[PDB]
Amino acid sequence: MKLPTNLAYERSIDPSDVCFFVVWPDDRKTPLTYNSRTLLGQMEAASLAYDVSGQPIKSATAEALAQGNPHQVDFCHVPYGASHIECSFSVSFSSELRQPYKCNSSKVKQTLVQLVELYETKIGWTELATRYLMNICNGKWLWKNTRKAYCWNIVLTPWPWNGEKVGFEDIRTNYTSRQDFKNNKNWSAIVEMIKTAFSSTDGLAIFEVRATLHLPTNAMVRPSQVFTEQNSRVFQSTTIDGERSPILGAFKTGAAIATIDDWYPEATEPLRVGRFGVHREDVTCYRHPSTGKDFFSILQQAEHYIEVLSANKTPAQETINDMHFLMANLIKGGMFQHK
Amino acid sequence: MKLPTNLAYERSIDPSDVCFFVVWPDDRKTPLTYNSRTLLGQMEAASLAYDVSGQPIKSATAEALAQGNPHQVDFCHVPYGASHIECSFSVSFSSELRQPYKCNSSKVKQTLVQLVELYETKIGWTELATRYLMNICNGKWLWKNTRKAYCWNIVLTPWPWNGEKVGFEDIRTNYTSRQDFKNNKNWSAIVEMIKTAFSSTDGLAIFEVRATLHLPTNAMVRPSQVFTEQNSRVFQSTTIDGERSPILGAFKTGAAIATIDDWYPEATEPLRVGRFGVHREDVTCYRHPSTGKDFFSILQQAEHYIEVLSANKTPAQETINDMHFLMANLIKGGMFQH
Amino acid sequence: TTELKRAFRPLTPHINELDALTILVNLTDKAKCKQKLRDEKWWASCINCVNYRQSHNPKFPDIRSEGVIRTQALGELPSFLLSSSKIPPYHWSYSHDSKYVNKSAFLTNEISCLGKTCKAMAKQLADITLTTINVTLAPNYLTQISLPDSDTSYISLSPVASLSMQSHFHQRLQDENRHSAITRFSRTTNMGVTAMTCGGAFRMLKSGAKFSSPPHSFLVLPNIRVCGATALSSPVTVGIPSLTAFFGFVHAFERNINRTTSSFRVESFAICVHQLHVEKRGLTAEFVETISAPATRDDWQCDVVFSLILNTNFIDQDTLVTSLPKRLARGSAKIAIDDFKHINSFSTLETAIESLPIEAGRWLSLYAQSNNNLSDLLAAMTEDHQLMASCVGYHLLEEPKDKPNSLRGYKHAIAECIIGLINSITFDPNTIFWSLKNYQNYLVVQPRSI
DNA sequence: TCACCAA
Repeated sequence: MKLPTNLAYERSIDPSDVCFFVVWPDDRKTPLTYNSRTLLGQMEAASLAYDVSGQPIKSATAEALAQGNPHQVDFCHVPYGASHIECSFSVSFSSELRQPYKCNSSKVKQTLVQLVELYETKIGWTELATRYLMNICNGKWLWKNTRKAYCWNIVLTPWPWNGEKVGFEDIRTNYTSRQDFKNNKNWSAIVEMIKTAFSSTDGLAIFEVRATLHLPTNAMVRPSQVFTEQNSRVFQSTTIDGERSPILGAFKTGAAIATIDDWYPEATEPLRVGRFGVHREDVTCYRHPSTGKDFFSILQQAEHYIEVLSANKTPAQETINDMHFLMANLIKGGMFQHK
Repeated sequence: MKLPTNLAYERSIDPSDVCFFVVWPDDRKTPLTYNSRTLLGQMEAASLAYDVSGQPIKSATAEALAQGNPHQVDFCHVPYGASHIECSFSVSFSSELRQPYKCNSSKVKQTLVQLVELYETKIGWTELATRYLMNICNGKWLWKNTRKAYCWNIVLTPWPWNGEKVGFEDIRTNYTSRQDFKNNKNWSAIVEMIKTAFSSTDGLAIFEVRATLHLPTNAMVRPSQVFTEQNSRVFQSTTIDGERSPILGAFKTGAAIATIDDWYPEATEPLRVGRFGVHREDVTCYRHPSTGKDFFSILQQAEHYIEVLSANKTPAQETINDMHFLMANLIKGGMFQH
Repeated sequence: TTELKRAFRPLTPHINELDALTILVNLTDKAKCKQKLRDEKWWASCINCVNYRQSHNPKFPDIRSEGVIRTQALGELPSFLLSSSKIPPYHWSYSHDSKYVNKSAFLTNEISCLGKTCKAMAKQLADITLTTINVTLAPNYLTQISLPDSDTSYISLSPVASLSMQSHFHQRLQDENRHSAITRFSRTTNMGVTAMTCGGAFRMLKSGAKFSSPPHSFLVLPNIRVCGATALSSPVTVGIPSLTAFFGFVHAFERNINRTTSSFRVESFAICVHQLHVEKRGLTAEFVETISAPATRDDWQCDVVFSLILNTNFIDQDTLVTSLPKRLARGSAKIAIDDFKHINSFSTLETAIESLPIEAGRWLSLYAQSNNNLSDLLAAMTEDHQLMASCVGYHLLEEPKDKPNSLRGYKHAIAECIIGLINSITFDPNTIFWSLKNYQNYLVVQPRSI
């Protein structure tokens, strides 16, 4: 099955920026702030002591190496009399994977709809909607702030929802595994929102997440930081009360909800969902185009999965993990052209 | 009936841009702003891993394809401690559909003008004015903004009018169907403005529309964005006070008022009114000219549509949907040469 | 061999008589050796390229158009105006097919041009046919404008972009990142050779700095807010839209009111601009027959909020609002409903100008300083960073004739734009008011004070 | 109908 010269989806999950507040002991809330400050490190770089060949640069004497290396970073930290920190954003789940946003082949548009329709008939939205929702309900979107902290607590406010706000108190102790989320008072009701969001031709399901970080005394908080082409660490920011405050990128927050991919060969750790799924720690793609298990090698066998999903015999674990990866890209979005 | 080599009308419906504002909870109204901020995504393109024959490329190894891909986009979002967003434009209905803008043939100029006075006599402007006004009063002109929101209100302000500014509160709940717009307190005082407009030698019918969008916390907004030949998502803008503000176009708006066409042979969704009516989800032409139901194969039948409407019998749905589609393109305007 | 290619091509200035013409043979390639090869089909087809050598390119926005122009800017015009007459007329080019854009480099590279050697010359001299207008108006894509001549009877005008003004502006504006505003076009070999060399980018003249308005029988139209107009006021400059567009707005506002009161007749109109905001938006053209969009271009637009003070020969509220015209240079113009209170007339100019609200704008007064060149323009654009140049009138190219297809049954002549500099007064009442002036060879919206 | 063409 060939790929058209125009194909694209929108995404079915829509996050926003995360804003940071300082909650004082009197329960009053002030936006967080930061500052740039210069420093003076050593001159450890190994381009400054050793040449490309390996032998030492002869102009880098003992006295010269220990000279002091001045730089500049942005520095954000919790104030002294503060108590905790509020983080707050909002997600959507909005059925953009039902059909292509753009497609100029008539056969391919009819086939990709039958994948999405035979996936919910035969496999169902229970596995995906659980995997996305855990990353909201813990601090996966509070990336490094969660690490080195006493406790964090998550509070939802879903919109097509009558009463009884949803709470998750003291993660790292209470909500460790999958079953610890299922034992919640109202958990299956929220999973039924995202299942009804994806199953409906207008499913909407707005969440309103709010977190609470108890950091140590005078601790450090790490926001997202900018791309630039002399400051060496420039934070992303907005404006809340006329004072600039650090924020967690909307794109960054969507990159944390969607760390789901662990269906690759010899997989240990959940990667971010993407075409030929990369790993930014060690700079390599798992699911390489020679592996046979990236996206565009599963798209070009999309007729083969229709003879599998339509039969009464249940499909093997190789050929539903190829379908879990296939839907999780159609929720991610992107352009699927060729030539 | 053969077409002239000069035929054109002006447009009958004339929109404006859509400004976006921010309402702080102390009822302070501030115009909306945005920024350009650089991101860094993966390296998915299907050309960077595969060559033209479709065989895997040998330059992009496992390491070269996991590298980093920096790009810049304009990013508009709702401010933090805001309440809602007031989106306001204005329409007009001056009935430019009466006589042509340009025509060389005077025999042909009778035929298109005598269709309209045969149309408002036999069928009348009830049907199309029902359809256009159900794109102002709901959220078609808000485009993507209506989607992924809590609720939105619409408030009209017509010009030849006395009291009670027309309100439409909580769409997606109340105003879902055609009849629910009719069951408003003053719906037939406004359809009788568009009907008065199209049937008068100079009938005017100004509106002044104002929406109110209650979004989630800190949410995206989607304005229209530019078409040129670096920054990959450049928003359209206008200067309100001293701020840059994202707008929605004067042609992005008027395409939303004129999504009417469900008169084609296999119609499951309304389409924007135009010659050989195109769809941009799937790049196809419903009403393709080989099918023979495009707009130029209706002007050639405009003589047969004079003996149809002069018969005392009510004509069928097969041959008044051609009459409705003929009217909606003369309302849309544009050159008709061949 | 790239610097020899650009030196003969019409967007570089010009330039021991044997190296040249044996290079001029070798610019049909896509040397002295293939200079010897004499195809009889190469000699007879190279004569076709001078036959479509063109003075003013009719294909400049729209490459679908159809016509040949080898004529000169007709007449003469005063010091403060500027057309393709005042610049020496020799940068011409090829406006035909993309098949022959390299085979036109043998006889159209031009200080003058090269327009059995004797056998070729006899045919060429008879058909050289300089000063040629070959346009038929019906099956092509041309602009058309009705403008009144004398007391009554309009004249139809089809402006055509001159080539000697384009390559003039493209060369002088290289060093200026501030007064230059690039528009790019696509399918550029179908345009012509004078668009191949620049690559499609044309390097227009922008109105310098930004717009900032300081505080500042006469019927007052307040807050005429145009949403999406055009900034391409000429084929040469971008900025505030042309002043035949503000004139055609008022003479549509007059001519509507002459349905009831047949002697209305605005004499002059005062323009007060707030808030330009020029920007490159987009233009999705409509699908045209194999059914796909037409060629992709680039379009500048502006969002004017101006106010207008007329000057009438001598009326309800609801007669005015329904007889407002609804387009000011392709853009929808509107008054808000709450501003309808301010359409009342007066008798003295000092009260009519204190009458309108939102006071913080500049009245348009022409900068009547002798000029002839773009450096004459740019020198005055720095002493006043708020001075904005645009199109002020149309400089003709032939006398208006009877054609079989014309705009609304009038006499049709081909015109070219005229670029003037435009002041801004704080507030000479006559100077502020503009009117339509007819010159036996042009038509320029001047103030009364000239 | 298709072979033509650039920065």
